[PDB]
Parts: sequence; C-alpha cells; structure tokens
Amino acid sequence: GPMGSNAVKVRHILCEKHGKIMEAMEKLKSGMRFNEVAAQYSEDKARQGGDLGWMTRGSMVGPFQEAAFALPVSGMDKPVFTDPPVKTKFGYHIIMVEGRK
Ligand SMILES: [Cl-]
Ligand SMILES: [Cl-]
Repeated sequence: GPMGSNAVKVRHILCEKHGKIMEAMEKLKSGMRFNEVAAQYSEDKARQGGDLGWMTRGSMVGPFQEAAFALPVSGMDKPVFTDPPVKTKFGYHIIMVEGRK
C-alpha cells in the first residue's frame, strides 16, 4: 500500500554498548557534527559518516523505523536527532534524518 513508498534518508551512530553510545551523545551535545561523531564511534557506516542513505518503510528494524519517521528533516549544522538513543537488536542508535518522502 501507499505507506510502503514512504522513505527517509537516514544517518546513524550505532554502538553495541550503552556506555559508548552515551560518549557519542556527549560529543553531539558539545557541538560535534554528526558525521564526525559517527566516524569516531559508529560501528556501522563509519566511513560514510553514519549515512545509511535512503531507506523505505519496511526495510528498517522496528524501533529504528518508528524513531526515524518521527524525526523531521534536519541538516548537520542544525541537527534533530533521537535522544535518548534507540535500542534495537543491533545495539544503540542515535539517528538523524536528512530527507523524507
Ligand atoms: Cl551555521
Ligand atoms: Cl530490534
């Protein structure tokens, strides 16, 4: 149905350990750009600055998906990200959204 066409262009920082995702969160809250935090801490897409690219509805693990579609589009100077981090079976994610349809 139509909702299957919904999509977000998503960027994340993924860490399996809570202590480490909290270190990443502290860096965001100090003003560090999201891609630079992802390079430092993310265990996925680190070499892409956390960028997952576009992901359609149904393609994301459940808690991630719900969190991502709840975020408005933002840019990395004016980010809007998940706080607190979102737990999935991959670990803890901090997510921002750069595009929406
Ligand atoms: Cl600016
Ligand atoms: Cl999950």
